[PDB]
Amino acid sequence: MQEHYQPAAIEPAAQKKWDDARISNVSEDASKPKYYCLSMFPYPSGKLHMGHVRNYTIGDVLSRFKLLNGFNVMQPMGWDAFGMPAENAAMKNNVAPAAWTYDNIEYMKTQLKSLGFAVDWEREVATCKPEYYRWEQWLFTKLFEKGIVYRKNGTVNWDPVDQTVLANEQVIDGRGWRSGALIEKREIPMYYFKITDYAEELLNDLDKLEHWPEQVKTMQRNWIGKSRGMTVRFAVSDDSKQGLEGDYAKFLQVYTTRPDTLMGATYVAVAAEHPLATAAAADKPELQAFIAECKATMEKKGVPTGRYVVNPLNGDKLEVWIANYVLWGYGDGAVMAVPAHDERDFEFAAKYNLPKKQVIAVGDNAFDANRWQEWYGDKENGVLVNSGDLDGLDFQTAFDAVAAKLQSQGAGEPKTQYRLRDWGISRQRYWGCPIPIVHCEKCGNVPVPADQLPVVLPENVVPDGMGSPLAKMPEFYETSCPCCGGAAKRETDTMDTFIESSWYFFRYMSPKFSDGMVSAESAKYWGAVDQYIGGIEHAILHLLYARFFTKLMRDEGLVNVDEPFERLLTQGMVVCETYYRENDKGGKDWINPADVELTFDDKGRPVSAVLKADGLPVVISGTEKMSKSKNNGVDPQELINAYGADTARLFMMFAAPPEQSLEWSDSGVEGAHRFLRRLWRTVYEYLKQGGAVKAFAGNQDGLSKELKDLRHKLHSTTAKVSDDYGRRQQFNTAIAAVMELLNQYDKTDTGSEQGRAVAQEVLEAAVRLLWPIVPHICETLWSELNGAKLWEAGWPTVDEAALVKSEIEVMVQVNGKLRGKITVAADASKADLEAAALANEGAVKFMEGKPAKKIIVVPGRLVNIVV
Ligand SMILES: Nc1ncnc2c1ncn2[C@@H]1O[C@H](COP(=O)(O)OP(=O)(O)OP(=O)(O)O)[C@@H](O)[C@H]1O
Ligand SMILES: CC(C)C[C@H](N)CO
Ligand SMILES: [Mg+2]
Ligand SMILES: [Mg+2]
Ligand SMILES: [Zn+2]
Repeated sequence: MQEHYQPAAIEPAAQKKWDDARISNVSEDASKPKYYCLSMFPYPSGKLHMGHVRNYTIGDVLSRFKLLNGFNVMQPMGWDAFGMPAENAAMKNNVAPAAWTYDNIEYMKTQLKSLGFAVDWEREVATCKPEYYRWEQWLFTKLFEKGIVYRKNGTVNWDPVDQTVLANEQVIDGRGWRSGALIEKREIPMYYFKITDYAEELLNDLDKLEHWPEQVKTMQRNWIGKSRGMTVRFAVSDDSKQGLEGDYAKFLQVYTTRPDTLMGATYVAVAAEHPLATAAAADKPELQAFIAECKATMEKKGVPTGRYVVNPLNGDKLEVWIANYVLWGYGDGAVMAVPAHDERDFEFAAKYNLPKKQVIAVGDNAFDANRWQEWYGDKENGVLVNSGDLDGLDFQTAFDAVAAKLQSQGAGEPKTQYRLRDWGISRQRYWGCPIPIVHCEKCGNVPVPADQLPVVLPENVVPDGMGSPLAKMPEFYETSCPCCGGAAKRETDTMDTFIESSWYFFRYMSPKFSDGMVSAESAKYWGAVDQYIGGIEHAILHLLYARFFTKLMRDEGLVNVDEPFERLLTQGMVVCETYYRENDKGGKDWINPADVELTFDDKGRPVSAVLKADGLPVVISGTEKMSKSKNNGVDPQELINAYGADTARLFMMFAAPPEQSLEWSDSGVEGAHRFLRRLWRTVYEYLKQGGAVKAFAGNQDGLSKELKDLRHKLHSTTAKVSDDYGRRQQFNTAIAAVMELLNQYDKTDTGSEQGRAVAQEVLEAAVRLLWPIVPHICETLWSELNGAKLWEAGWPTVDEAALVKSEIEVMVQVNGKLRGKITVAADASKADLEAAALANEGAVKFMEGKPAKKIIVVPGRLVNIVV
């Protein structure tokens, strides 16, 4: 063994030994329980940075832990290679998208291999390859023919800077997820996935996810936004049928989410386009004035109609009103009004002097007609009043009673709605999966036959920056219709990158399977992802899509699971300084801190910052998430070349609990390296003074107290590291525990024959406990300590015999008559026995109150309080 810790020697040798052994290349092996641990794969949008090191070291710790415990561990890596992140990076570096993406992939792969992650590289997947994206084109055609995928014109989200439509989930704070530019509305046709068909299932299955952070589930519940409401029909009065447009002559249909207040409806409002407004204007020019004027912030306008509808629950005749807030296209284009318990209704009926009937009571609070209070709208603690046989019911009981009422009369029925909208996936972008549709002017939009898939995206295209490039390539889009054989045009829009991100975890199970998305036998074997690791930014963007896709694929018979990810760890962000300049196109040019010289004030505040290459200023933007797209990352390859990969991994797990934000610091890097030197030095000086021996094991009677205490600390540590990896998933406290063990070891004289045997046991355990975190140095130290393979020695076990404290039971006497019994320490002095003997209730009671006249102490045998 060399004295000095030289990572450039040992890290390549250790990786080659692991590679030759093929311990990460796994099969569908029924003789070992499976463990599928997966980190969210990266966009090829730049170089990986230390934030990725944190993300992928967490996965590697968990994978290597499970490997040492006998699991068949699959930890795959691949490349989220299609769509905006890779294509925008290509254009910003003046590179064609294909050539940029495959070169960036090769660099990212080198970075990850340098870090020694136990990755099955034979399952590597690149989503921009036809052997991958042909299968999402297949699913698309399958879903398109069932109507689960459809094309429709509509009002869509338009990004003027990325020059593409975007899905609702890609609109962040009204800005595009990659551009940060303000989104505009446009009428553009799009292909949609009918995710609202699965809205109930996506919502309710959240209850199954017991090992997901509650925050992710809360945000998906709010994004789905399920509303339980009631359709309610008010029959049109006999006096008000002038204009019989079918059922618009019989009744007026509304929707409401407060049917518990239906007894409180004092009028009804209707849209200017609704037939009620049409009939009540045939002889009303001041009605068509409102109709033309109208045809959440605008203050409400309204006009009475003179037509009347009937409350089905009590028979009250309510006047219909033309309203500015009712929009045809949202449901039946008509609403009811309960001014006493809805703020929007209270203000309208205050402006137009319309009655307000109190119908909900909330405990001690008194009602005030001309003065709204927030308790008027409590949907939790209220109780119904003035409501016939509904009196006394709370919201949830009254909801069901109203439904029973309305249904017996045929005048209503419950109806669910959701804020969730269907998923718009087509993009006016080149670098993405082609949409397998052909437009024939006779047959319509026809899917491409399965036998003709994939539609191969041409790869030698350089986007000019002016709209969809495929729209400009008739060598691509001119074709013949697959049903009639005549002239036709391919769809030139492509699929958003979140199509590929929505099923890659299944493709990893059989990445070379050429007859489907995923082979049946591997899908049955791997089941779901046991452990998933990625940032909280994916809570709605991707994690919702992935669950939807899983359910789509299950219903098509491709997989047999309801959810893709059983456990989810959302690691905290590595954050660091950020800088940029505004460019001529109004967009920021981000600049790496390594290229910035700063100027400070007397207190230490950075006041100025300049680019070192041109001496000209840059903007100090503040600490921020380490981001490829913000050019603020610290490249792991830089740390590896200076300090070793182990130092890089160790710093990221030690600096903070995994969910806590981690500020970058050079001091932390140095502290991690000194610990690795200490571990190297500790093993080196153990072996320099006698060489390895057989590790202590078995019964420890006859060991000195000092060596017993150390074995107690050793097996306590094993117990704690085990709990930290397997139950708590807290890696910093695992490292801290091992440091404490090494601290006690440094203070224990292990020079003796039994001493060296306990030293070997301590060091054999420590390097295994740390192997998931810093596997390179631990593989090298273990092979200097022990001739066997490390991954075959397995996870260290807890010797429970080493945990029993070393005690002793002394008998106490009074007058000589045995009067009690106490336990004390084995190393206890004569006085502590004397103090403990008097603390015995027995001796206290037998001695009465007399002071002791003497106390005879038999060494480790008896105490005689002569009272
Ligand atoms: N600063 C960071 N700290 C921890 N994890 C991070 C950090 N940045 C990214 N990740 C994680 O790395 C994984 C890969 O993400 P991604 O490829 O988007 O990297 P990125 O740095 O965010 O790039 P981009 O800026 O282009 O979005 C994700 O799971 C993401 O949460
Ligand atoms: C699973 C994927 C959506 C992850 C992205 N490539 C990184 O944010
Ligand atoms: Mg369960
Ligand atoms: Mg990102
Ligand atoms: Zn045709």
